[PDB]
Amino acid sequence: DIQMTQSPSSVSASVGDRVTITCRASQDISTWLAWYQQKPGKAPKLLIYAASTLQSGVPSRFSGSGSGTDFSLTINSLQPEDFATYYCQQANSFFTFGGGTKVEIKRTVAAPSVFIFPPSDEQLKSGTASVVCLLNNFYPREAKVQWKVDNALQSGNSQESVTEQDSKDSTYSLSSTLTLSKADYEKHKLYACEVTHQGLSSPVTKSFN
Amino acid sequence: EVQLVQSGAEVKKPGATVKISCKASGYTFSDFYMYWVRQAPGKGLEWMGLIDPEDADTMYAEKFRGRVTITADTSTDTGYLELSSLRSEDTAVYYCAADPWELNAFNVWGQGTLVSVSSASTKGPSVFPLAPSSKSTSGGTAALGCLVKDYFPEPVTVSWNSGALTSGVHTFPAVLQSSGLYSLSSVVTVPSSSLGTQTYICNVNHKPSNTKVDKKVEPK
Amino acid sequence: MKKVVLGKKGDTVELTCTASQKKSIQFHWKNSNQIKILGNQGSFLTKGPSKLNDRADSRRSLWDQGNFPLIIKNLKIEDSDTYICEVEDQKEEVQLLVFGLTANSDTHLLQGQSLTLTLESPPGSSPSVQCRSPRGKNIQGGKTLSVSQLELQDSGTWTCTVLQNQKKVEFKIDIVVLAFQKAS
Amino acid sequence: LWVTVYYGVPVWKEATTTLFCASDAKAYDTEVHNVWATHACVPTDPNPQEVVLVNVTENFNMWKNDMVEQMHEDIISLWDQSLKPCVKLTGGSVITQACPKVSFEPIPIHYCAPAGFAILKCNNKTFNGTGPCTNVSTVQCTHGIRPVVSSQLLLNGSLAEEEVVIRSVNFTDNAKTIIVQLNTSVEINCTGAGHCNIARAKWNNTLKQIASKLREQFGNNKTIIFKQSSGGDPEIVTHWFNCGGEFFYCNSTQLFNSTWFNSTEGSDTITLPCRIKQIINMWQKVGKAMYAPPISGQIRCSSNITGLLLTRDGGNSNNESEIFRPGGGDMRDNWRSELYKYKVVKIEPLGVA
Ligand SMILES: *[C@@H]1O[C@H](CO[C@H]2O[C@@H](C)[C@@H](O)[C@@H](O)[C@@H]2O)[C@@H](O)[C@H](O)[C@H]1NC(C)=O
Ligand SMILES: *[C@@H]1O[C@H](CO)[C@@H](O)[C@H](O)[C@H]1NC(C)=O
Ligand SMILES: *[C@@H]1O[C@H](CO)[C@@H](O)[C@H](O)[C@H]1NC(C)=O
Ligand SMILES: *[C@@H]1O[C@H](CO)[C@@H](O)[C@H](O)[C@H]1NC(C)=O
Ligand SMILES: *[C@@H]1O[C@H](CO)[C@@H](O)[C@H](O)[C@H]1NC(C)=O
Ligand SMILES: *[C@@H]1O[C@H](CO)[C@@H](O)[C@H](O)[C@H]1NC(C)=O
Ligand SMILES: *[C@@H]1O[C@H](CO)[C@@H](O)[C@H](O)[C@H]1NC(C)=O
Ligand SMILES: *[C@@H]1O[C@H](CO)[C@@H](O)[C@H](O)[C@H]1NC(C)=O
Ligand SMILES: *[C@@H]1O[C@H](CO)[C@@H](O)[C@H](O)[C@H]1NC(C)=O
Ligand SMILES: *[C@@H]1O[C@H](CO)[C@@H](O)[C@H](O)[C@H]1NC(C)=O
Ligand SMILES: *[C@H]1O[C@H](CO)[C@@H](O)[C@H](O)[C@H]1NC(C)=O
Repeated sequence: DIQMTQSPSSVSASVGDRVTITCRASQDISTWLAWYQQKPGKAPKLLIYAASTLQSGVPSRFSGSGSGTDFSLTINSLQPEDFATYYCQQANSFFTFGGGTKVEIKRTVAAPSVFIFPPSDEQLKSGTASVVCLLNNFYPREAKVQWKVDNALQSGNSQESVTEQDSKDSTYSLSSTLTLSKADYEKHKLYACEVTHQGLSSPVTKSFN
Repeated sequence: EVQLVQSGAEVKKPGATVKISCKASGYTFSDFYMYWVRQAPGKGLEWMGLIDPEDADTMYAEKFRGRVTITADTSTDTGYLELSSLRSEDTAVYYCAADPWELNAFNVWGQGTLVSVSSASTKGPSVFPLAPSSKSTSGGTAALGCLVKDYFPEPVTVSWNSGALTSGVHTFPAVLQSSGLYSLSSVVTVPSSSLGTQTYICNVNHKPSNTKVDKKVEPK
Repeated sequence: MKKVVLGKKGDTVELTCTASQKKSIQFHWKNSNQIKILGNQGSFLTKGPSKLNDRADSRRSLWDQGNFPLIIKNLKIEDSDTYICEVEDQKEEVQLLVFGLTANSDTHLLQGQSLTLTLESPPGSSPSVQCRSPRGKNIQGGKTLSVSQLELQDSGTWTCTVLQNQKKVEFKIDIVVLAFQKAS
Repeated sequence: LWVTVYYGVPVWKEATTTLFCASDAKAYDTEVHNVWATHACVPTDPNPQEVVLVNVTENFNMWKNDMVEQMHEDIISLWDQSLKPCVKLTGGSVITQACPKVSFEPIPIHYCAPAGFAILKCNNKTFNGTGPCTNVSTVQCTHGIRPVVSSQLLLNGSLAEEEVVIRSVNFTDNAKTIIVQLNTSVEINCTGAGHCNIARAKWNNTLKQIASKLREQFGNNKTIIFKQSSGGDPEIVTHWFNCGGEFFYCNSTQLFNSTWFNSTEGSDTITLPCRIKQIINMWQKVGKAMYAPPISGQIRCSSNITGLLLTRDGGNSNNESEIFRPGGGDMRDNWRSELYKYKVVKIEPLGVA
């Protein structure tokens, strides 16, 4: 098939700011392109068709240009309801979508409120223990979490997940789960998770016994 | 006026074959192409194919050829979609779209159809508390919450105090484990002073297994 | 003699046709009444006014190798006929015979369960039906094969093999036994 | 009268060679036919003449004319560099490429014999195309042949000079096409709005003429009935044809629903339901191709119906009547409806008497 390659993958901008995201087809497709907006938890919304033609009922500050292979969607005065993920799409025959471009906000570096939760009662009576690590309200979305049991860093048995950007303070939150067993948890007594975030002067470790 | 009403979520085991629908209304069905798109959990959109109902002319993306089939019952204004030899990476939401105005783009969309493909079958969540460490002698705000482990498939909605406490609530997205069971976790920050008096109850709801579970938390 | 092909009612059959050289050339399938069934016009397919119209349909991908099959789906008994493939001054002929077989089972109180297998054979043919009990109890039969009262052992998979023109077609029937007689 | 005269009589023989072509193409027109013809043809006549050969009889065979095979390859080679599809599906293989909309109107082409060869031409007006012609003549080049690709109806072609003519490689074999030639063109006016007009009264008589020619060929005692395509591909079942880059599929049932010689307002203009298609079957070889969406809303194309491609049903049952349905598909029949009176021949040493 023909490849649609849009960049950047992510871009942060403030309100009133002007943003430009570009698309690029591996083969000439004329002016047959389309741009979509998609906010988390809902279906995509048509923005632009025919590469330049504005969809009805869409703010004039939206506009795309280009023809053939190189295209670009551009938002003038960026708005609060303009922060989402945008996609381009070939529209002449096949309808391949571009990788995607997320336009997130922009705010100030915030340190993560680090927490640590040991396996509770009921979870031990089933023979499977899992330790939770919680980074609360921080920015940006980038954070490096390592699990060290008795000063022994392991990898492969942990799973993390990040929330969407808060609608009020526009910050993220991340939780990492260290899954083990019933015996490998009691054979040890000192657990911790080193958290490296750019809003922290030095790495912050949170442990328990 | 115009609309595309898909079918309901469906659970399948690897190797199976799912077939969802998309009843259409508000325009002449057989005069327009219909397109199918899927979107993995938290991943970009991905086109799958199209079809002209009149002559049943079909097109597929490379990643699906000889494994997917799109049809369209013209008499009932309904379109279907089949996916043979299902895998583990086929777990995604499936949209159907159309373009009754011929702008050569997807103007109308369906509400979506969640298809979950795994080894396990519908199983309710085992909820385990997550109580505060140091209480009313420490700080000013302490974290708290529930843990919904081992369940399948999605979704699962969580509230607090029957919809009363929606402040500081952070219901993380679920994650798939090496076992094939999702496992999210809800939390909420509150004053470490109101811990001894206030009782916090989280309300879970696993619609798949028809499960309804409440839980209390305590730093006693 | 002529090339004979036996088929099962409801099944799909592919009748073959091959040219002397590997390239797409004007072919055309007709029956014994010289009624246009299906052929090509270059790289386009065409269907005749026959009764197999909606159910007959070759596929083009193979025409470039000189393969011009006539595929008939959801076979019927009326589809029994000699089909001639005309390609490059040659008229290869084929005899198609479609058998069918139905199963009625009526169980009565103070009687037991009866079974009657009926063979729907094409006009002018001498079939020989041989039904096999799950436990190996073969039974002969002509048009219909009956069993007055089934037994508990007869529950399972019966294979009935039809014999025509030296070769055979095999039917499978899962028999469920509702009632069997027993000395009290 | 005592003055013995020695004649140098000509001698030729059936042969095959690569012909060239001539056109009134323009080097300033950016439409595909003109563009192709320019780089691939020669300027024109402009006063063509033939050498009538008195009391000479020659045998023809339109159904085995290697002039057709060559023209076919040229029209194919034309579409390859002209109508670029967006997708090309052929032999388990898929291709994607740019597909620019381009002006597309067929231009008459003359096929000419090279140095050493000649082209015999039948001057007999009512000639079926297979058998002896007792009125031949020699030409440098054929006449103007528009490469009109289509089914059911033959467009912008050549009319019979006398009465309506029908031609078939084998009238008995029902699988064989019946190329028809009209002595009076019928206009079919098309539009992008999705319909096609055809004068009802004129087309009515047009069928009575054809019917009478068919009733003559299959005993003057059989009832002639026309019916809709018996099924097949969209390009066969409907009057498929190109018109301004867009492929049209028109329902032709109202055309072919008549019964003649039987016994046994009033539309003023037959209106045919039509529709462009982006996804079409290929005529070149086996496969499909998808094209871009229509551009301008003004897609008016007026053409002359000069011929028909029919097929007969027959069978060991149809007695006292015959049934004819639109057909076509093999573009060679389209060529043979024009190259039926021609025949390329090799020239060699003269033979004294
Ligand atoms: C066919 O046309 C006959 C009229 O002759 C046509 O020839 C043209 C070349 C022109 O010179 C005019 O003479 C006419 O348009 C018509 O009278 C016959 O009825 C038709 N013959 C049949 C019935 O096939
Ligand atoms: C036929 O041809 C010869 C010349 O080849 C000519 O002399 C003769 O007069 C012609 N016959 C007729 C019809 O007079
Ligand atoms: C041969 O055809 C010409 C027209 O091309 C005609 O004038 C001539 O009379 C014909 N010859 C005869 C006598 O058949
Ligand atoms: C025309 O075709 C017939 C066969 O259809 C043939 O017998 C005859 O010789 C040809 N010549 C005529 C009559 O023009
Ligand atoms: C054209 O047609 C007849 C058909 O018999 C053919 O024999 C001859 O070449 C021509 N007849 C004429 C010129 O009268
Ligand atoms: C002409 O068609 C008939 C009917 O199909 C066929 O029997 C006959 O062989 C054909 N004639 C030739 C020239 O082969
Ligand atoms: C138009 O053509 C279709 C077949 O393509 C036919 O079924 C239908 O009856 C036709 N409609 C009209 C105008 O009669
Ligand atoms: C042919 O088709 C028309 C509709 O397009 C129908 O009304 C008419 O009855 C048909 N003609 C005949 C002879 O049955
Ligand atoms: C002509 O009309 C009669 C009724 O008058 C009809 O039965 C017949 O089918 C028609 N044509 C034929 C095939 O004789
Ligand atoms: C026939 O010729 C006319 C020239 O005016 C043109 O408009 C039309 O497109 C042609 N038709 C076809 C089918 O090429
Ligand atoms: C036939 O149609 C064309 C336009 O497609 C027109 O230019 C030409 O004059 C017409 N010929 C006749 C005989 O009217």
